[PDB]
Amino acid sequence: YFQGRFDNKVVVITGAGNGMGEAAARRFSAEGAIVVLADWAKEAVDKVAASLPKGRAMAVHIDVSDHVAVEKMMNEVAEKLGRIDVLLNNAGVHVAGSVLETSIDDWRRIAGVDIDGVVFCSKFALPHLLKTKGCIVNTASQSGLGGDWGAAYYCAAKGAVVNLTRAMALDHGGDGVRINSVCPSLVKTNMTNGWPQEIRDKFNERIALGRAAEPEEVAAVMAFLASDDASFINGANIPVDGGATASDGAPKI
Amino acid sequence: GRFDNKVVVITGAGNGMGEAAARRFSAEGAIVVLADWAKEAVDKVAASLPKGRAMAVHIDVSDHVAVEKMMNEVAEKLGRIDVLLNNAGVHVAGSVLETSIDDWRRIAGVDIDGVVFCSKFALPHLLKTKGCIVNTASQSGLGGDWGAAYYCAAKGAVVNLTRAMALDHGGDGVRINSVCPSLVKTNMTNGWPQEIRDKFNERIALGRAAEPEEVAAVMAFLASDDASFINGANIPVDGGATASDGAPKIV
Amino acid sequence: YFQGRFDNKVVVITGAGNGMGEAAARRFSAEGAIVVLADWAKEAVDKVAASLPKGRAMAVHIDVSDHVAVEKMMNEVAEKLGRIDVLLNNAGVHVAGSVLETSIDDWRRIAGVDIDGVVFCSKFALPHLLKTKGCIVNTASQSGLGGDWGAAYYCAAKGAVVNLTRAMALDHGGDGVRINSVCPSLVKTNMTNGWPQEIRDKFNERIALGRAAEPEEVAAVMAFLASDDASFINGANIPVDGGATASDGAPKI
Amino acid sequence: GRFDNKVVVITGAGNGMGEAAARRFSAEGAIVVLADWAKEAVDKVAASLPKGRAMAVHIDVSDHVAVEKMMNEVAEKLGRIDVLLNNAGVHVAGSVLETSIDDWRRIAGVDIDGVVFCSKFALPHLLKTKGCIVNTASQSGLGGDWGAAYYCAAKGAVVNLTRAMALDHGGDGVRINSVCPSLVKTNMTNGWPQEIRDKFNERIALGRAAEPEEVAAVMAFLASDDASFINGANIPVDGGATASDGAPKIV
Ligand SMILES: NC(=O)c1ccc[n+]([C@@H]2O[C@H](COP(=O)([O-])OP(=O)(O)OC[C@H]3O[C@@H](n4cnc5c(N)ncnc54)[C@H](O)[C@@H]3O)[C@@H](O)[C@H]2O)c1
Ligand SMILES: NC(=O)c1ccc[n+]([C@@H]2O[C@H](COP(=O)([O-])OP(=O)(O)OC[C@H]3O[C@@H](n4cnc5c(N)ncnc54)[C@H](O)[C@@H]3O)[C@@H](O)[C@H]2O)c1
Ligand code: NA
Ligand code: NA
Ligand code: NA
Ligand code: NA
Repeated sequence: YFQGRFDNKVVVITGAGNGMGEAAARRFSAEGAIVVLADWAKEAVDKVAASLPKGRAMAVHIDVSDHVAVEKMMNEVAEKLGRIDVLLNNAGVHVAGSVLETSIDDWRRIAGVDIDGVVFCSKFALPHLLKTKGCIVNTASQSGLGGDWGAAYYCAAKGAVVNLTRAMALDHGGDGVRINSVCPSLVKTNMTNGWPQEIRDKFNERIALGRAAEPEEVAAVMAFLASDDASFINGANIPVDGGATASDGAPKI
Repeated sequence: GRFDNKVVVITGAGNGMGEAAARRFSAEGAIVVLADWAKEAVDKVAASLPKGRAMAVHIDVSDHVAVEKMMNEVAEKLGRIDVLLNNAGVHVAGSVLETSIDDWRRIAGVDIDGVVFCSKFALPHLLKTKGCIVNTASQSGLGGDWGAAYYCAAKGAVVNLTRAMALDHGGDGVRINSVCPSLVKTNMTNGWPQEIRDKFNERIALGRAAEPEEVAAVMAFLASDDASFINGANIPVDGGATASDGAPKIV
Repeated sequence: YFQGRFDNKVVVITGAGNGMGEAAARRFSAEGAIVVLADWAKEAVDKVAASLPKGRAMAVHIDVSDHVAVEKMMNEVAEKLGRIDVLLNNAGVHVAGSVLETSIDDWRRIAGVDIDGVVFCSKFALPHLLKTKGCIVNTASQSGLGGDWGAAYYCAAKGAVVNLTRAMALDHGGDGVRINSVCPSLVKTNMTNGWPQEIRDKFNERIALGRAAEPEEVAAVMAFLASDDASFINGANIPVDGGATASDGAPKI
Repeated sequence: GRFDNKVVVITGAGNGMGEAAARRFSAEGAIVVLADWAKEAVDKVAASLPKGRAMAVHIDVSDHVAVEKMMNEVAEKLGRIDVLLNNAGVHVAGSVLETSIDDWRRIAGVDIDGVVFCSKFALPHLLKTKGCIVNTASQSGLGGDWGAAYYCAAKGAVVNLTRAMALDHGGDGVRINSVCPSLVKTNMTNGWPQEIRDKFNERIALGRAAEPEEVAAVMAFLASDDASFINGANIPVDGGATASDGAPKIV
C-alpha cells in the first residue's frame, strides 16, 4: 500500500551510517527512492548502499560542519541525479555533561554537526528542493523540546534545530518546501543495548510505551513527513518518544 | 488495505473532517461507525460507503448515557473497536463577555465532555484490540484566540487530556494522540468573513486553508502501525500556524 | 521595599482557605491590599481574616461552580468596597485516577470548580476589573502544562485553565486587564507532609531544586504578576515548579 | 535595597534592556559590572551610576578567552558574583537564502556562544553565592519568525540551554531562567519600518511595543528572593504575543 510512494525521488540522508540513517535509507529505498547516503565514515554507508538496488543508492563522504564541502555535495548530487526531493538532516554528535563537565572543544563538536550541519545542508539543498517542491526532515531530539540533566551543550544544539525547523518552515513552506523535524527519545542501539538493566529501566519508566524507540519507528515518521499525506504539516517538531514529552515531569506513582 | 476489518468509530462523521475520515478509513478497508447528531447528513455518508462496512448512529456525544450504550452496542454487534476518532465539535465566537453561560455549556458539553465520555467508554474495548484514540483538538487548544474564549478552554482540555490518557494507557497498548488543525474548509468556518479568512492565509505559511482530506490523512497515519512510537502527541496540521512565535513577518 | 505595593487595592481570592490561598491573603495584606477571602468552608477563611488588620479583610462563602452565586458575589464585593483590582482564581479540587478509575461524578466535581470556577469568576469580575485596569491570576498547575500518570480529569481541567488564561489575555489585555496563571508543582501541605519518604523522594528527584514549593513561594509570584513590574506580562502560564517542567521527561542519571 | 552589595554582571549593558537592567539593579543597591563591545556607550552608562558601584568592561562576549578573564577578574576584584544577565545580542533579518555564512557566524558567536561562555565561566562564582542567571532569549526562541532564521536558531538554543542548565545547577543553589520579550523599543528594532512595527501592535494584545524598563523589571524579579522556586523558566514578556496560537483575530 506504500509501494512506489517515493518512486524516482532523490533523498539525501546525512548521518546515513547511524541507526536512524540506515533505517531511513532502507524505508525510502523500499518505497522507490534514489538514496544518497552521506556520512563522515565510509564502511557503514558503503555496506548499506551495496545492499540496496543497483543504480538506486550512492554513498558520499561529508563533514556537514564544513559549509564549502556541503555546498559542493548538494550541487554535485543535483547535477548527477537531476534533482533533490528530500533532505534528512540526520547527522548527530552527543557529549555527556553539564557546561562545567564539558569543554569549549565539546561545544564546537556538538555545535558544528548538530547546528551548523542543519543550517548548511538546508541552505545549500533549498535551491534544489524549491525546484521539486520537496521537503526537509530534521532529526532533532526529545533533548531539543526540553532540557536533560547532564547534556547542556546537546540540549542547546537540539533546541536550535527545533526552533530553526519552525523559522525555515515559515520562510519556505509557502514556496512549496515543507520543513519539519522528528524528536525521538533515545533510540535502541548497542550504544543503548550495552547499558545495565538498572539504567535501561530508568529510561523505560519515563516512557509510557515502556521501551526504547526502534530506528524503523523513527524512519516511518520521516517517510510520513515527506509524503503527500503530510501536505498540511509544516514547522512541526513530531515527538517520536512513546509519550516521553507528554509528561509534565511529575514522577509515575 | 491498511485498516482491513478494523472497526473505526468516528464522532461528527456526518460532515467535514469526520466525513473525510470516514471515506479515507473506509477506502483502506475499515468498517466505519459514523456517530453524529445530524441524522440526514450522517445517514447519507453511511449509505455512500460499501454495503455491510458502514453504520450510522444518531447520537449527541455530550450524553454519557447514550455514549456508554453506543460503545457497548458497537462492540457487541461488530465484536471489536480498534480506533476512536473524537472529532465531533461545535464553535462559538466571542470573548467570555460576549458569550453566554448556555454557550459555555454547549461548547463544554460537546468539545470536552464528548471526548472524555467517548474515550472513557471506548477504552475497555480498545484495550482488547491494542487500538488507539485520535482526538480532533485544534490550533486553538495549543494557544489562545482573540474571540473564542470558551472554544480555547475546551480545546485546551482536549490537548492535555490527550497527554494524560496517553501516559495512563500507552503501557497497556493503547496509543492516544491528537490532530491540531488551523483553518479547514468545513461547515464550522464557512460563515467566517473573507477579512478573517484572508488573514489566515497570511498567518498560515502554506498560504491557504486546509482541505478536510489533509487532516483525515494525518488521523489515518496516527491510527497506523507507522505511528507505533507516537503517543501523547498533539500533532499540528496547520501549515506552520503554531510554529510562529506570534510576530508578524520580520521582512 | 514592597511596603504599600497594593495599598487600598481590592483582591478577591477564591479557594482562600487552602494553603496557597492563605499565603496569598497574607502576602497581599502585608502590601496594603483589602482582601476578600472567598471559599466554600467557613472556619479557615474566618481565622485568616481575623488575623489580618481590622477593616482590611472579609470572608465570604461561595461555590465557584455556581454561576448565579458567583455573579452575585462579584457585584456585592464591588458594591460594598467600590472596586475590584485583582482576582486570584485559586479554588481547586483534585481526584486521583485514570478515566477508568474515576467516575462521571469525579469529572463533574473537578470540571465544576477547576474549569467552571475560573470561567464564571473571570466573566463576572471582568466588568469591575475593566474599571480599575486590574488583573487576573489563575492558579493553574504543572498538571495543566503536560500530563500526569493517574490524574486524567485533573489534567484536562488544568489544561483548560492554561489555554483559557491565554485566550482571555488576548481578549482583555488591550482593554487594560492583564490575565496570567501560576503553574505550581505539588505545594508543601500536610496532605503532602503526610506522604512516606519513598513517595516524597520520587517527587523531589524530578524537581532540580530538590524540594516541594512552599505556598509563600507561589504567593510571591501571584503578587509579582499583579504588580506594575509585570506591566508587559500577559497570557503567561508561569511555572513555579523548581525546574519540574523544564525537563524533556528523560530520567535524571 | 533588594540587591544591596550584590555583584550583578550584565552583558550588552551599554544600550537598551542591558542599560535599563543596569539602572534598575543599581537603583536597588547592586554593584553593576557593565560588559559591552560599544566602549563609548557602556562607559557613559557606568559613569552615570553611583561612584564605586559601577564598572565598565570593554569585551566581545563571543570570545571565550576574554569572557573567562572577565569573570575571574570581576570575582577577584569584587570578591563575588551574585547575578549574570546574558543580555548581549545582535539581530540580522532574512531567511537562510538571504543571509550569509558570515551573518550566521556573527549571530551564533554573540547570541549562542556568548551565553554559553558567560554562563560557563560565571558558574563557579555563582555556586559560591547561590546566585542566579537570567538569559535574554526572545519570543523568537519560543517560536519561529518569517525572515530571521539564524536569530531563531540562536534564541532557540538559549531557551533550551536555560532549561538544561537549570536542571544541572538548580540543585546546587543556582537558579537559571530567561526573559522572552516581543518587540522592545531599542537600537535593535529602531530601523524596522512602521509597516512591521504597526503589525506588532496587532499581534501584541497590549497594543504597543514594550519599554526596555518593563523587561528589566522582570530580570530584577527573576534575580529576587520572590522567584526562589522559579527555575528553568522561559518567561514571556510579550504582552500576550506567544499566548496566541498564530491565528488572526476570530472576531
Ligand atoms: N474547521 C476548522 O477550521 C477547524 C479547525 C480546527 C479544529 N476543528 C475541529 O474539527 C472537528 C470537526 O469539525 P469540522 O470543522 O469538520 O466541522 P463540521 O461542522 O463540518 O463537522 C462537525 C460534525 O460534528 C457533528 N457534531 C457536533 N456536535 C455533535 C454532538 N454533540 N454529537 C454528535 N455529533 C456532533 C456535527 O453535526 C457535524 O457533522 C471539531 O472538533 C472542530 O472543533 C475545526
Ligand atoms: N529589542 C527587541 O525587540 C528584542 C526582543 C527580544 C529580545 N531581544 C534581545 O534583547 C537583548 C538586548 O538587545 P536590545 O534590544 O536591548 O538592543 P541594543 O542594541 O539596545 O542593546 C544590545 C547591546 O548588546 C551589545 N552587544 C552586542 N553584541 C555584543 C558582543 N559581542 N559583546 C558585547 N556586547 C555586545 C551592544 O553593543 C548593545 O549595547 C538581545 O539579546 C536581543 O536579542 C530584543
Ligand atoms: Na527511546
Ligand atoms: Na457554518
Ligand atoms: Na512542589
Ligand atoms: Na537599529
